[PDB]
Amino acid sequence: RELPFKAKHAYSTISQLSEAIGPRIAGTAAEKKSALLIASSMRKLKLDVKVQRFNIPDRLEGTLSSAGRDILLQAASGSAPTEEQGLTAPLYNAGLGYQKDFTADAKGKIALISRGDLTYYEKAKNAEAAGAKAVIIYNNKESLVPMTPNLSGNKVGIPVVGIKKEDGEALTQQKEATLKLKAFTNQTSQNIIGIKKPKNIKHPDIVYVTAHYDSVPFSPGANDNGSGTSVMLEMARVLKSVPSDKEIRFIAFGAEELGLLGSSHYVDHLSEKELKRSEVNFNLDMVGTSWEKASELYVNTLDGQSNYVWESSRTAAEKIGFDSLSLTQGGSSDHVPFHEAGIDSANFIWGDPETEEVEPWYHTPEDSIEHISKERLQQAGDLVTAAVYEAVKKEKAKASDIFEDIK
Ligand SMILES: [Zn+2]
Ligand SMILES: [Zn+2]
Repeated sequence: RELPFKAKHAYSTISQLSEAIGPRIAGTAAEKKSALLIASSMRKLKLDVKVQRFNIPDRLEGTLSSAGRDILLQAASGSAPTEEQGLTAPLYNAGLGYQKDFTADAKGKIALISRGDLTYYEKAKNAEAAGAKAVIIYNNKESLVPMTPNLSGNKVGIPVVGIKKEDGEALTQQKEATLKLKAFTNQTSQNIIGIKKPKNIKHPDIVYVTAHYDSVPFSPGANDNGSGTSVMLEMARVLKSVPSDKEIRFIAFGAEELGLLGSSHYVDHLSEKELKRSEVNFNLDMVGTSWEKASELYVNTLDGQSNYVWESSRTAAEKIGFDSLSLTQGGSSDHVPFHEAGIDSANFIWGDPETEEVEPWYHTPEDSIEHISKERLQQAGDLVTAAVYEAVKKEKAKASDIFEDIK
C-alpha cells in the first residue's frame, strides 16, 4: 500500500546530527549526545528502545612539531602514546616503508613514510621491527585534513600518526621532530536498538534495518553516515503503522568508523536462538550525497552474490520503477558482521554508475549538509522502504572488507 517516506524528515535529522551536533567521533560526547537524540526519536515511534554500551579502544590525540613548524596530525587507533614531555628523535626517511627501506640508521629514529603501495599497518610494522621510535605517515594526495593511518585493527607498540602531504614533504628535509600524544582511556560507545515486535507471534523472524551514526574526525558526517541514520529513522516512522509478523529491529550502530565495533558487538551478543531466527539485514550507509555523478544505488554484499536483501530490493525497484539499482561486492560497513554470522545482509550506498566511486567529500570536513540531496534521500528512502516492506508485509572477512582507509 502507501508508504509515505518523506526526505524532509530525514534532512531534518541530518541537520540535527551534522549541524547541531557536528562530527560524531566514536567515544566522544558528540556521539553520546547523538545516541540520546536517536533514542528519543525511536521512542516517539512506538519502538521498544534499549541502549547497548560497549568498550572501544583508547583514543589518541596530540601534536607534532619540527624546526618550529607545527603539523596537524591524526593518530592511529591502537598505536602508542608518548610521555607527557613528548618524544623527540631524529627523522629517518623511509620512502614507502618496505623492509628494504629501513637501514641500520633507522633504529632510535622517527620513521617518516610516504603513503602508497603498502597498508599503513605494514609500514608501521616494518618501521617498528627496524627499531623506529615512532612512525609519521604522510599523504601522497592533497587533502583538507591529515590522513588517519588506520592500522586494520592491529596494535603497534610505537606512536603512529598521519599528516598532510605538504607537511611530510617539508619534514623530509628536517633533522628531528617532537611528537606529543596522549591516550584517552575508558572509552565507550553504544548502539541504539528500537524494536517493533509483533504482539502474538512466538519466536518471530527478525529483520534488521541498520545505520551507523558516528563519523570520522573533522567530518560533520552528513552523508557518512547521517544520511543512513536519518533514512533508517524515517523508515521506522513509515513502518510504525504497518502490520507485520516479523520482529523488526532498527539499529543505530556506534563506532563503525573504528572497524564496525558496534555492529560486531551487537551480532556477537545475539543468542543462538536469535541467530536462527535472523532473516535479513538492510544496512544504510551513504544514501544522500548531492554529488551529481553518484546516480546509481548500489546493493553491496560481502561476496557480491545475490541474497534475500537483493531479492527484495530487485522486487521493490520493479514495483516503484527504479532502473539504477546494481548488485555489487562490498564490505566495510555494518552489514559485514551480519554476513559473517550467516545472515543475509547488504549495504545500500550511492555511487558513480561508471566506477562505483563515492563523492570526493567522503571523510572530509566537506561531508556536510550542503552536499546532501533531498532527492537522493527520497529515492533511496523509497527504494529501501519498499524493499523492507516486501520482506515484512503480511499475506571471517578480510581486513579490507572490515576497515575503511587502510592504505
Ligand atoms: Zn559509513
Ligand atoms: Zn566512513
